[PDB]
Amino acid sequence: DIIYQFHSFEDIIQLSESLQRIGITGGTVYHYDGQYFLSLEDLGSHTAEGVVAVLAEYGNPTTLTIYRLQEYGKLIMDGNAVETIQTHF
Repeated sequence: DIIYQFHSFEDIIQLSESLQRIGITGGTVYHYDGQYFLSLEDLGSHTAEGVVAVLAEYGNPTTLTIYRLQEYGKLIMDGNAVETIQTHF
């Protein structure tokens, strides 16, 4: 139920380090309306407040739906965002 918008894709790269730190190796990155969005489905051993709290350090909440993002946004990384990023950066 989690989707954050991000100022730049770099905030997602940076975020990725923290998410990987906390065992969250997934994530789905969308590009929509000139912004990047991350959607997380599995929070690992973590709560929503936990992961969101860290999400907020890197991005801002969005009122978007995953529907809006999946039918109208660009799918950059499906379900392996963090590991794809961490596996490069």
